[PDB]
Amino acid sequence: DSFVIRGDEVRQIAPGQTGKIADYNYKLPDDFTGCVIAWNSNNLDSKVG
Amino acid sequence: SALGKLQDVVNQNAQALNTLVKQLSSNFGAISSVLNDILSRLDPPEAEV
Amino acid sequence: ASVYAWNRKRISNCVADYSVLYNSASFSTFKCYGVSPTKLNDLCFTNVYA
Repeated sequence: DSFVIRGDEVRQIAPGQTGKIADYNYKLPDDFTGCVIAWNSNNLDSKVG
Repeated sequence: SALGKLQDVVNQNAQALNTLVKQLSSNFGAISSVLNDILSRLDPPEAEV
Repeated sequence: ASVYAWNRKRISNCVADYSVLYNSASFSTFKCYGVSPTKLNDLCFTNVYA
């Protein structure tokens, strides 16, 4: 499951979290198994304008 | 004290029941001894604990 | 106030909508310890202090 979020919102991609994108964008179950992967993409997903 | 042998058995059984009822008032290290308080205060990841 | 002289305000005799605290994205940290954040609208309190 691939998406792009902010830098402070990476703590919300986790089981048992309270948060904003956890509730209204992307929810993980309490019995979730797997790995969450995050890396900075300021060189690709950003524009000066 | 003529009938002390029967009264001893009755008192032991009633005291065991009273101890078993009294043990519900202990939280055993949890935040509360009432299940409804935990279920109304906490999210299921920590209410599970 | 500064942290050595932190200001304590009493909160009493009010109905509190904590959903405007949960739904605001302005807070960097919104972390509750003895209570779930979403259950705050369902409970009654006293000795509320900010």
